[PDB]
Amino acid sequence: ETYTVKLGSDKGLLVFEPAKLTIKPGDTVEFLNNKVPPHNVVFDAALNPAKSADLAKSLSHKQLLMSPGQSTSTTFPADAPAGEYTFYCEPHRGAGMVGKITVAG
Ligand SMILES: [Cu+2]
Repeated sequence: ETYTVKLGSDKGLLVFEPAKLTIKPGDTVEFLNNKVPPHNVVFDAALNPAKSADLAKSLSHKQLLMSPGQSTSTTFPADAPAGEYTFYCEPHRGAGMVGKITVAG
């Protein structure tokens, strides 16, 4: 169900809460900006079950999470080869802004 993955945690912490998410075969996920902007999430160009790009960046979304309290509940299809995908926050590298969804059942 649209579970919320916030981009940062308490007063400072700039991580993915949660980070490793096993959802359903075609569930809904929520992306909320918590700290230091802006956050765009691109998917597994390199790390996905059927090593493709085409679809990977057709799942990942770029909505420049920049305003303090920006939550975008989004949904996936029911095929998404039921594996551990990987979404990273474009301008925030080093500072662990990366997450994984398992579209399994
Ligand atoms: Cu970020």
